[PDB]
Amino acid sequence: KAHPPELKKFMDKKLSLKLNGGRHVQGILRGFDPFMNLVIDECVEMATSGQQNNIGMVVIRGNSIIMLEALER
Amino acid sequence: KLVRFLMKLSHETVTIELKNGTQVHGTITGVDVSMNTHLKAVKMTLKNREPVQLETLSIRGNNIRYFILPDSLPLDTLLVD
Amino acid sequence: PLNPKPFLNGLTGKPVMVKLKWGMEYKGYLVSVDGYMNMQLANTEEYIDGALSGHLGEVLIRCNNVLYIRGV
Amino acid sequence: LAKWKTAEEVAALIRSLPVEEQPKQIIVTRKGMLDPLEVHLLDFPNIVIKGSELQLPFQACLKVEKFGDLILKATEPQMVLFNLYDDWLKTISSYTAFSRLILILRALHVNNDRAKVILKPDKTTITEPHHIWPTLTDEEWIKVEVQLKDLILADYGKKNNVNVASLTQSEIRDIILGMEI
Amino acid sequence: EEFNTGPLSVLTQSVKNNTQVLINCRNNKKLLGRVKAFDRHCNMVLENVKEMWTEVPKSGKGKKKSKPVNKDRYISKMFLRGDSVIVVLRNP
Amino acid sequence: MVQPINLIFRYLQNRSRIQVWLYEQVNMRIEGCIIGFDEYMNLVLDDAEEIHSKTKSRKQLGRIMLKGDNITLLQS
Amino acid sequence: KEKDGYKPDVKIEYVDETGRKLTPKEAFRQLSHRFHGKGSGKMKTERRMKKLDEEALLKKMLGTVALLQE
Amino acid sequence: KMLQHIDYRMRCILQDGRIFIGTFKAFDKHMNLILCDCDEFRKIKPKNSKQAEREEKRVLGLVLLRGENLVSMTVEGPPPKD
Amino acid sequence: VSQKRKYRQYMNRKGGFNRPL
Amino acid sequence: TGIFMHGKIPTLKISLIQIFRAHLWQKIHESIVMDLCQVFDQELDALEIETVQKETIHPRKSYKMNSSCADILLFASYKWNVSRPSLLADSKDVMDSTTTQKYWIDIQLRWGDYDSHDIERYARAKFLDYTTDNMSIYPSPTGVLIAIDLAYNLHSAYGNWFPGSKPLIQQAMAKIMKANPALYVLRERIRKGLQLYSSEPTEPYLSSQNYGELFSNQIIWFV
Amino acid sequence: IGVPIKVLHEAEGHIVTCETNTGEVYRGKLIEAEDNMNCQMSNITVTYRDGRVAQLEQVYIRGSKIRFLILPDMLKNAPMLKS
Repeated sequence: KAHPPELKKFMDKKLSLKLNGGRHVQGILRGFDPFMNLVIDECVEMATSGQQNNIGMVVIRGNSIIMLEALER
Repeated sequence: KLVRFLMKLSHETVTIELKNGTQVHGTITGVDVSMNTHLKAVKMTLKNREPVQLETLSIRGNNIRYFILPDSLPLDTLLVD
Repeated sequence: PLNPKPFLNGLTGKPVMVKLKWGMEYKGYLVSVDGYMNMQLANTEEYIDGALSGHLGEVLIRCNNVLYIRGV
Repeated sequence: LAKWKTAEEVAALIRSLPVEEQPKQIIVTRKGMLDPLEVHLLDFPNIVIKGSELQLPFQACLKVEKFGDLILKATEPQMVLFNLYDDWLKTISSYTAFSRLILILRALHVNNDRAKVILKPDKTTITEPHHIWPTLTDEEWIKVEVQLKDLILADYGKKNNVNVASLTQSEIRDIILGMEI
Repeated sequence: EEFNTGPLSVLTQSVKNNTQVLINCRNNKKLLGRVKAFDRHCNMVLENVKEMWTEVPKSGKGKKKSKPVNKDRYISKMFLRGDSVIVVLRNP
Repeated sequence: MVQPINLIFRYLQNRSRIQVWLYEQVNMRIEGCIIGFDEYMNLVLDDAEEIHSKTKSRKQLGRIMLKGDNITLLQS
Repeated sequence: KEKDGYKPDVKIEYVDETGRKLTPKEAFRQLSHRFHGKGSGKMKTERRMKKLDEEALLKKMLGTVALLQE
Repeated sequence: KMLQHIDYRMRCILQDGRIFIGTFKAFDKHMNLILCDCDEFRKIKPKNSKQAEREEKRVLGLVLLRGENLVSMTVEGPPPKD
Repeated sequence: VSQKRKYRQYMNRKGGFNRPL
Repeated sequence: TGIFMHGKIPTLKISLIQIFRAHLWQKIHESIVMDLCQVFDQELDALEIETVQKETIHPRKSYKMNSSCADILLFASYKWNVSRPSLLADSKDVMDSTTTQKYWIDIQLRWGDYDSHDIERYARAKFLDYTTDNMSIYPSPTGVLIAIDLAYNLHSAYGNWFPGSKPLIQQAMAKIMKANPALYVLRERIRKGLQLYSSEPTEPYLSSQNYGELFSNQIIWFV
Repeated sequence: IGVPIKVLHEAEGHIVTCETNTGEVYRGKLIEAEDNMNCQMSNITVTYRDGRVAQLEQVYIRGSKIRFLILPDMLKNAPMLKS
């Protein structure tokens, strides 16, 4: 009965994820599941050390996701 | 299911230690299937605080670390199906 | 070519070391694994932070607390 | 008269003491006393009376001026109370406190005055009127403990026709307790 | 059937023989005691448990200088909720 | 329109290397190549190695399987 | 007969409602009470219960006092 | 046993120690709470203090509390007239 | 576990000569 | 009591009456029956027994020497394949070509003198006398009789056996004879009457390897 | 779907605030609020545990990481007193 999180508003958008342990990440959304695991293109890691770390396509478990901010309009 | 053993335990004066260390000494009144424990005549010592007398309490069942039952309990006629 | 329950199928009886999320480690021959991947280990020795604090025997390790499983 | 007199006096002390403090195990240092205890302590069958294969030099207590002087000057028989561990229960375990106490007693028995000057590592340390042994902390206690241990071992080696370095730790323990290897 | 061959065989072989199990819980209190029963969640109702944990006197000097002490308390009959179980261990 | 399981599907179609990062243990990372997983997202991984980032230590592991509700990320 | 083949672990044990192992003497005492149909007196019940709680109090647990008084 | 506690002035303890008191009006199967009239506490909570009985306090009004973060309940006083 | 033994009655019964259950 | 006196020996008569005062015979019979029923309840599932029915015994059945009745009755829920009547120690028994649904069990206490203290023979004779007899009513022709010799502390049974029954009864009799309260009471009464006692082990003198116990919870004194 | 989730269903398009598991609190106006308390909100200020203030015109917070949700007392009266 697990409905998908309502995120076609946020498809192909530049979002900054907040992750669990005070962590942060940035990238383009590419999809989801009903469990809100997000797949991300052009992923820049953006740690608290201050230097920005690009990766690319990553997958983020939905358990660890605190918030999405759509940086793009 | 062992929670069914607890809802047979109506009107027993048990203490409950929670995950926040708070020891709750009182007469148990109701148990859900999710161990949602409703208590009366409650003497609750939240730990690092002085104990407070309260007339009624309702602990959510997830937040129970363990129970403490008294000496006089007949569980051999309680854990049967 | 090898999925997780086939993997734990592959190592019931060999010595492994399963690491908890809390930093503990457990070395021994594991006996069995359920659907939730609770673990039964026999002949266990508990490695706290890479140094063993004791031989322990037979242990049940609850599924909500394992971090990984390592085949040694 | 003497055997049964000491037996009945210890039994009277047991009776006077409440049940909560009444022992269930008694160990006689002298083997020729347990039988009269078996006869006289029949009112408390819950206790277990046995002998000691190891002997503890409690004549060390008499040698010590305090207890000896008190015993000699006490014109009336009495039931004097003391704590041989001054306050060591709060600092160290009961077993190690007993080991230290028996080490001190045996060292003093083998050499009264030498063991006394050793027990006082300095001439400044003092023992309170409510204490029996000088007030020492962990380091001084360990150092004086090894001093008394080596004194005891030297005396035993002198007296028993054997050296000091040929005995294991089990032998050292049984010797300090009072057992004959 | 498979109640007696799974990983909960540590618990259903210890409740049959009524032997004692050692439980490292989540808040690192150690429960030694005999399982009266358990279930899927390891909600173990236990009899005669020694609950052994560690303390420090927590800066009784004012200079944060003390050594951890082993404390334990006895509980007669408890119902340990089994989420806080980390490990259950049969005795050697 | 791709999914997370489409990424890990394509990724064990690649068998390249990835680094999983954990729930709240931000210094602890584990590198590996997935051999298999299914729907509880427990992953077996090829010749895994724990890297501690704040000391940059690479403790070798081998054939691993890591539990599903611990991961925060998989970076290629 | 073609027996099954196993080790039947038979345990015959007498226990009071509180779960304490029962000595054979009081086990037979209880048997005889249930058999005849009359139990012990009130004084004996009180004595027995006070003994049980005495054992509990003793098991659930003056050197410092002597040292201070010396 | 919670329908015997509706519309009360309930004292709900969270798992951080952030205490609420308010109108226990609606609850859920997960014990998701709806509380009107609710105010928050951290440090001192009243048993007629020597200084003042209510500081470390904030106005919030009506809250939906998630049941994941919720621990206990206690009624502190009878419901108001309104 | 163990249960208290359930013995029958013989004397002063007011019941039938045969045992109850 | 089931004790038979050949000749009027008043001394022995009063001694035996004192030993067996307070319906000790019937108390022992009751205790044995309850212990066996408990063990059967315990191994019910493994032995495929529907239920255990405590046959309503007549109060004077324990010392009803001339005739007998059934004490326990096992309800099966199936049909067991039963064996021919063999001794409780007969490790090799042939299966009879019959099956049953109700399995009855009888307990017989005896006070065997020197001449006739062969429990096996007594059990065989009583089983084949009562089963065939007209005055002894049993629920089914298939069942077991168990004889206990009190005067010599012996035990043995003779009737039929279905799988599991023989080992179960063997071990159950072992443990019952070892730890029955009524039997213990009778043994202690006999010991008191004979004024024959057992002795003791002194107690180990405290050695250097035994002193470790001195620091336990139990309060200990050195004299 | 019980009565509190129906209350946050009736808080859609309204001024709402959410305090989060880490301690950040988010005061804005909601756009979507689902069964599992996921909240997509707008015109919103973020207040960290630092005490600082930030703003951005939209956010999407996960439901299980919500600690609680400050609702307006527009919803305190109608219609859930029958509860």
